[PDB]
Amino acid sequence: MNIFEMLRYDEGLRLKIYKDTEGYYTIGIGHLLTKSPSLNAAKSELDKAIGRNTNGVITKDEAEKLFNQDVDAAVRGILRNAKLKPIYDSLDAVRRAALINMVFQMGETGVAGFTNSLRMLQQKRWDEAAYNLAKSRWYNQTPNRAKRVITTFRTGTWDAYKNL
Ligand SMILES: CC1(C)CC(N)CC(C)(C)N1[O-]
Ligand SMILES: CC1(C)CC(N)CC(C)(C)N1[O-]
Repeated sequence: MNIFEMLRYDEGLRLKIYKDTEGYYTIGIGHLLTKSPSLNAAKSELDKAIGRNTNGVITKDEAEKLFNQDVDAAVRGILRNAKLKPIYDSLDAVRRAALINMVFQMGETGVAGFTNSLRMLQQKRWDEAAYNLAKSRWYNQTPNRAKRVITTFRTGTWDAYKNL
C-alpha cells in the first residue's frame, strides 16, 4: 500500500466528466475541475489541464498524469502551510498518507481548519484524534471514506484498505 493506491481506491477512475460527492464536475481519479455548475466551464478547465481540445473524455494515461500532479500538489499544500507542515513532519509514512488523502479531498485550507485534530495528531493521541476527526462535516458527508482515513490515523496501519 501507498498514497497512490489509497487514493485510487477512495476516488475511483472515470474517463468522462462526472460529478463528485459534492456535485462538482470532476474527471479521472478525483480531479476536481470546477465548482461552477456550467458543464462548458468544466470542459474548458479539462482542456486547459490536459493541454488539448477534449470531448470531455480522457485516456487512462492522461488520468494518471493528472493524478500524479494532484498528489504532488497535495504534498506541496501541506508543506507550505504553517499548521499542516509540523503535523506532517511529526507523522510516520502511513499516517502521512492519511493527511495527504484529506488534503486531496478537501484542500489545504480546509484541512488546516482542523486545528484541534491537528494538535492531537501531533501529540500522537491517536484515539482522541480519531474521535475529534469524526466530529466534522467531512465524517458526516463521506463517512465510509472518513472512517478509512481515520482508522489509518488511529492505527498507523493499512488495515482499513487491506480487503479492498
Ligand atoms: C489500484 C487499486 C485497485 C485501488 C485500491 N483502492 C487499492 C489498491 C490495493 C492499490 N489497488 O490495487
Ligand atoms: C477518549 C476516546 C478514546 C476518544 C474516542 N474517540 C471517543 C471516546 C469513546 C470518548 N474515547 O474513548
